[PDB]
Order: sequence, then structure tokens, then C-alpha cells
Amino acid sequence: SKQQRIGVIGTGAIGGFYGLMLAHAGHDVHFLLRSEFEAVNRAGLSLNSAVHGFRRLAPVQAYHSAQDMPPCDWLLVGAKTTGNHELAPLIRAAAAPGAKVLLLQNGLGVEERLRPLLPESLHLLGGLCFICVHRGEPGVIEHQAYGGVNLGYHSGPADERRRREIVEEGAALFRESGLESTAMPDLEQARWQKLVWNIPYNGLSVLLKSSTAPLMANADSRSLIEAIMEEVIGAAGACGFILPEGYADQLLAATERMPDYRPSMYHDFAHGRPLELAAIYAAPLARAAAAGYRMPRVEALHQALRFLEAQP
Amino acid sequence: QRIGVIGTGAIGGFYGLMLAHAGHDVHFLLRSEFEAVNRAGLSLNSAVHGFRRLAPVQAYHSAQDMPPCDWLLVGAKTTGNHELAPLIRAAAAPGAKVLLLQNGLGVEERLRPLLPESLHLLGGLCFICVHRGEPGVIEHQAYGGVNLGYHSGPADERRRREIVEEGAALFRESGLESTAMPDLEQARWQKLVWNIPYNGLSVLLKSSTAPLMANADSRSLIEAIMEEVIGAAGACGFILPEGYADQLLAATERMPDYRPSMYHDFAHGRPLELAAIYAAPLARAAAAGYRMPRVEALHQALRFLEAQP
Repeated sequence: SKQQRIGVIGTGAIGGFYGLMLAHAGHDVHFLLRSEFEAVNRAGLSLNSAVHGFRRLAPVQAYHSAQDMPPCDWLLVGAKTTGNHELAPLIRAAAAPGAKVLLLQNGLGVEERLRPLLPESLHLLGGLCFICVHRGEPGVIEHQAYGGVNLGYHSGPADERRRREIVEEGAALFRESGLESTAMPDLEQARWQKLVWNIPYNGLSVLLKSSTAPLMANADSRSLIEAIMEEVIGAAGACGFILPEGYADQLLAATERMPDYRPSMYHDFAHGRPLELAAIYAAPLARAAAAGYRMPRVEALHQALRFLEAQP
Repeated sequence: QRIGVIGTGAIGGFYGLMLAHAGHDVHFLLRSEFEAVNRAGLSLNSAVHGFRRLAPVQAYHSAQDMPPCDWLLVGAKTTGNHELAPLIRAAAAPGAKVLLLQNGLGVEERLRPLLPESLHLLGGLCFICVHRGEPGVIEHQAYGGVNLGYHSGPADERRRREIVEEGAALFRESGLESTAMPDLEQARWQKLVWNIPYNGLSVLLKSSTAPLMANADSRSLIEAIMEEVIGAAGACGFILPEGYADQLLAATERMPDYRPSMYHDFAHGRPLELAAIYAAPLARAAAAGYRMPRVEALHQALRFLEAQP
């Protein structure tokens, strides 16, 4: 696989991790820093990883304005979905002709909401990241577990054969970098699948002010998580996407194996950053409502999270 | 007739004081370390009924020292009812009326095997904002009405109605709103529509009634929980009044900012009344094949919180 020039738009824990891992695989990686450019450019990018050991990118090819970035073959959007409405000018400024835009973002309907502002010549893909990672000290990325990326194609100028090829190119990029990666045939199905984990765990970790270990240890919280998982699974099927056998117990088991992890929404709440409620809760609730399918627990959890955000 | 207060907490303190202030003969069993407020007396700070002081107060350290009482108000938390059964028994006169001024569902039935069948066992559903803020003092913020109902005992139907009416007359003649209810279990379901959303969410959301009402999302959640409780009541054979949610939401709207009993319990490390207010209604609804997903989830969260450090 030829050297790719890779642009990272929004370099939080997610964009920093994948951008660093690709850079270490020998790719030419360029980082757009919205919030922390001055800090990271002189500090550099460091990775504490229980999986890959310590790694460092210094000097980093860091940028504060998308216009200074070179034209990139792949644009990795690790920023949160909360700022996806000002993303398009940044993507367009940093994209080589025919560039691949890969949204490393959770929730539902993300790609459809960004496509209106992206030129038709750009491929738009989604990447569902099953990873335990967060921002540690400034310029530091704390990676506790996993890292796999499930890629799917949303829209763009490729026909069906070329779509599969492009999704497989992106997966091979991550795999070459020592990361797990899977080409998904159906991005929307894959987004519903990731919701079965993000919806209970992100929200309950904020609401119950707890991490994954106490949440799985307590029997009542664990029964609640399963019940919420069955609402998402039921909503997916009602909307046309029927998810695999015993998918709940599979993520129950993977999270059981998981080290004590604070989901990204927990960290967001602790630091005053707006929660990704629109993409993770509001959108699947709206879809299920269109299908006439009630999600009482998820709806109640969403009302609780909105309440908490509004409290001083 | 002669009245005894078994567990003179905020509930028992308020109703015993109001009855005694109205000229009834009331005997207070001080079960906590609060019988050092023996000679200081009992005082009430009520936004409704004003400042009242009871001096001196007939207090007793133990139940056998108490005289036989014709009425026994039990206003303590439901979790400690079995430990109170001997005290009720010791203080009861022949054929005394035991009035559980307690919330939840199934409360009387769980106590009935521990009481002589010669006692009348009643339930009093108290819509009231009250707490024990400072020693020997009762802080009354709002409301205070008692819906009384008959549960078990050696009374026929006519005697049942007369005893429920006599109990309601006791509170009315003290200046309180009181209503004789023909069905105690239905009246218990009516009170659950308030206690289930507000008690639980006050702990879960670390809030009180005013901000829970001021925010549209928690207001929507409370109403959805209320409709679950109303729905469960009908499934079990109890039709609640039409527009009951709006009536409760309107009363709480006008209510001053209030931390429910369960909030104070959680904050001070006391065990939460989860059995009678959540577990019992969920089990009844389950027996009637009716699911309460929000209440079930709310109950699971509350249990998680209690188990947490």
C-alpha cells in the first residue's frame, strides 16, 4: 500500500490515536488542531498504551488553520459530532481531489447530515471505533484497550465494486498500522450496532457517575444495561436492521473483559464539553418514533442527560 | 379517644402535635435519642398552621410505660415496621386502631401477621411537605391532608366505614384536610403516582421539586413515570381519577421547593424506602402482566446508587 497523505481534522483522543498510529506505520500525517495547537506543536504527541507500548510523534505536523494543510488522500475526522456543522469548510480545504473522508464518530445518521456540504467528488465513509482511549495530560493519549475500526461507505462517486475497494483500502491502512479493522457491508447497520454499546454505557456512566467496572459489578446496573441494549436492538430491527445473535452478551462480555473505563461522554461531562446527545440519543429515538417503536428507557435516559446538562 | 404515636418522627410528630393541640389526649413514644427533648417540648413551624408549641408533652421512653391507646399513629419509615410490631402491641388498647401514616404499597398486609387480629389496621396517605429540621422542632412547608382507608381487622363493613370516618374526623377537627377512602389499596396507588417519580428522581438527579419542575425534560420524565404508575394501577383493578397527573403536577408546581423524604435519607446514609415504594408496585404490576419500564429502570438506578460508596 502506497504512502498516503492523511489529514486529521480535530485531534482529540480519537484523532490523535489513529493519526499517531498511522504516522508510526510510515504514513504522512497532518493534524488540524482546533483547540490545542500551541500546546501540542511544542509538546508533541505521546501515547501511553497497554497494547502498543509508549509511542511518540515529535515533531508533529500540526496546523491551526485548514488552509495551511497540504491536500490529503484521507481525512480522518476524530472530532466530536457536536461540531460537524462547521466541518465542511475544513474538510474541503484539506482534501486532495477525490479524497476519502472518514468520520471516526459515534451516533446515527452522521454521514447523511454532513453530505449536503461536501462536494460530490469526495467519498464519505464512517468508522465505528471500539476503543478505550482518552486525553491524559496535555499532548498525551491514554490507550487502555481495543482500537478496532469498522469502516463503511456512505456516499460518493464510486460504484458498488469501487466502494468495497475503498472501504477495504481504509481497513488495510489501519491493519498495516497494527490495528484491527473490518470492512462493513452496511454502514447504517454498523452504526446501529455501535449504538447498542454507546447508548447504555455513555449515558449511565454520566447519570450514575460511574465507570464500566462498577457498572458491570453491580447486578441492578447490569440488568439495566441489558434492558437498554434490548431497546436499541429492538429499535434497529424495527427500522429494518436486525442485529446478530446474542449481540448484547457479546458486548456484555467484551466490557466485562474491559479495564475500568470512563466513556468519552463521561469525560465530556466532567470537562464541561457538550454531550453528543443529538447523534447518540435524539437521532435513533427519532428514527424509532417514525417506525412506531417506543424506547422508554432510552427516552428516559435521554431526558435525564438533558436535565443534567442544564443544571449549574 | 386516647392516641399514641409510635415513632415520633416528622410524620408522627406533626399529626400527634396537631391532634394534641386540638385537645386530644396524645402520648408520644420517643424511640430515638430525642427523649432528651422530654422537658423542652414539641414545637411546630408551619407555613400553613403557624407556630404551635406543646408544653408539656406526654413522652414515654418505652412502650410498656405507655397507657393503652385507642389510636396508634405510625409515621416512621416502612423499612422498620417489623421491629415496631412489638411496640404497637405493647401500647395498644383492646381493639385499638393502628394507623400507618406511611407511603408505598402493601404496607398493611406485611404488618398484619405481626399484629393481633383483634386490632383494626388502617392506612393514612399523607400529602404533606414536612421534615425534622432541628431537634424537637417540626418544619411544615405545605399541604398535610390525610386520606384514610381500612385494611384489616375484626370490623364488618359498616364498622369499617365508621372507623375510617372517626379517624378522618380526628384530623378534620384538628384543622387538617382528611378524607375517608372506600379502598385503601386504591388510595395507596394514588399516592404512588407522586412518590414514585419525585422520591426517586430527587435522589437520581440530585435535585428537589422546584428544579425538577422548572426543567422541561425532567417535567416530561415525571409525567411519563406518572402515566406508568397510573397504568399499573388500572392493570391491578384500580381506576385513578381522570387528569390525576396534571392535578399532582399542578400541586407540586405551587409547592415550595421540597426535598422528598427519600432525598434526605440518601444524603444522611439511611436505607431508602425502596421496597414499599418501588419493589412492591413493580411486583404487583408484574403479577398483573403490566410492565413499568421507567419505574423499573428508576428502581434499578436507585439500588445501584445505594450500593455505591
